[PDB]
Amino acid sequence: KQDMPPVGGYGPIDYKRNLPRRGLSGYSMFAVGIGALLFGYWSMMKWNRERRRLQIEDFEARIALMP
Amino acid sequence: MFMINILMLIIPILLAVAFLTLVERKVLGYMQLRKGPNVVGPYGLLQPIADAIKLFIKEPLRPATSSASMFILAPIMALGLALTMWIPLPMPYPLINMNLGVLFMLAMSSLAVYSILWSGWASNSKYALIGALRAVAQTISYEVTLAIILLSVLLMSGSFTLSTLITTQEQMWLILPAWPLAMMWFISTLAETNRAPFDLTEGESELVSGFNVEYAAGPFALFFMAEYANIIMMNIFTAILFLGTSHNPHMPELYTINFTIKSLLLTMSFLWIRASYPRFRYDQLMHLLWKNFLPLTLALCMWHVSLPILTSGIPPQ
Ligand SMILES: CCCCCCCCCCCCCCCCCC(=O)OC[C@H](COP(=O)(O)OCCN)OC(=O)CCCCCCCCCCCCCCCCC
Ligand SMILES: CCCCCCCCCCCCCCCCCC(=O)OC[C@H](COP(=O)(O)OCCN)OC(=O)CCCCCCCCCCCCCCCCC
Repeated sequence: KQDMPPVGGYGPIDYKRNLPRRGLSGYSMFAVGIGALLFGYWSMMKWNRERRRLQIEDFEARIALMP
Repeated sequence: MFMINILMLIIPILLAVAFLTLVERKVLGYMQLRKGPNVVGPYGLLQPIADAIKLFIKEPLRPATSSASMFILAPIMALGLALTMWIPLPMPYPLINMNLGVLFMLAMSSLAVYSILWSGWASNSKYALIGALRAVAQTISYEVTLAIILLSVLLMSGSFTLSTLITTQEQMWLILPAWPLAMMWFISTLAETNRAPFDLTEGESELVSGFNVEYAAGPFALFFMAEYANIIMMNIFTAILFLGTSHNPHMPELYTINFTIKSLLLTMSFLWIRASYPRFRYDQLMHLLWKNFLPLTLALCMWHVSLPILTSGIPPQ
């Protein structure tokens, strides 16, 4: 008279299938990308242009000597 | 004391390829929910000094049907260019100040495939005869995916030296203005240096890796050794090019501290890719170079030609 099945206490667990979490898609991407990339080239032309100014100063000390 | 500097660079890096083989599996182990080398270390840390001596005791046979002067010449050229490439590389001061050394990397990365063409031929038959011929074929095609987008940042750097490659990045961390090129920079070195998703060189279920398949643990001990010396060298080359650190002349000590921490992080990715993704089935490997990788690389090439002109932002040299 000592046998298994309980009178109660059950679930069940699902048979389902779901993890579609979105996700920042669909014109949200391709907009943060271009907005990041244009910040890069804007951070250029303030350094590459400025290094071009110090470049001429480096040639300047050459030319003021050599006679 | 120049000669004491060279030996101060070859010897402390053979530990870092021997203490990567141990971190090859501890990192790959906790992804599987299991501990590292548990019993011999105590923590593992003494594993590779025991795992090195066994190879040089175990009998180094040569195959009877093999050639002679080719089979024992490719491991000479294996460790030669795997260690010669570490020379012109600033941290913060390089050992050698080459005028143009970025090109010298491709002058060193080109000849490595000329040993695989030897060893696949030099020993024996079909599991490395044809099975290594189609390993030279993948490594040649990923230079034109490589050499173009290596040039595509030099239009913005200014010249060919590497001291300017740290000067131009004092305020930028240059992965941002070129992040499409930075993607295909990664996958190239992921497939050229013969690693886990694009594999057929080493060999999973391909040529049952028929490029080693024959070396007993005498000459085999370098092949693995030498090879692991490339993978921490494209990582030390990516992090001096895109993700450049800051140099201070009064404090060179704080350069390297903030530097070796970064090349280690990218080196983790070559381990962290292998525990996710399956192979590529040799067609689809090369089907995505021409058809898919290559026409974008010309597209950004024409983009990076005109954009320094139509910004009036010419880099000075
Ligand atoms: C199996 C064992 C038997 C084989 C043993 C021999 C194997 C040797 C294989 C080594 C192959 C490496 C060859 C690489 C050549 C490239 C060297 C180079 O270009 O160095 C860069 C530098 C350029 O000059 P620059 O940058 O302007 O200098 C600064 C000036 N302000 O140039 C310089 O700094 C100086 C240039 C002159 C230096 C001497 C010439 C260099 C080459 C000497 C070795 C000859 C090559 C041997 C054949 C190679 C075979 C693979
Ligand atoms: C107008 C202003 C200017 C506009 C600028 C706009 C900028 C846009 C930039 C776009 C260019 C950069 C993107 C590079 C292209 C991606 C490469 C590619 O095309 O892969 C295509 C590949 C082909 O397969 P598919 O077409 O999907 O067909 C099978 C479907 N059943 O399908 C694939 O997806 C393959 C995926 C890669 C294959 C290797 C995967 C192995 C693991 C690599 C992980 C790498 C992770 C990141 C790398 C490190 C990053 C730091």
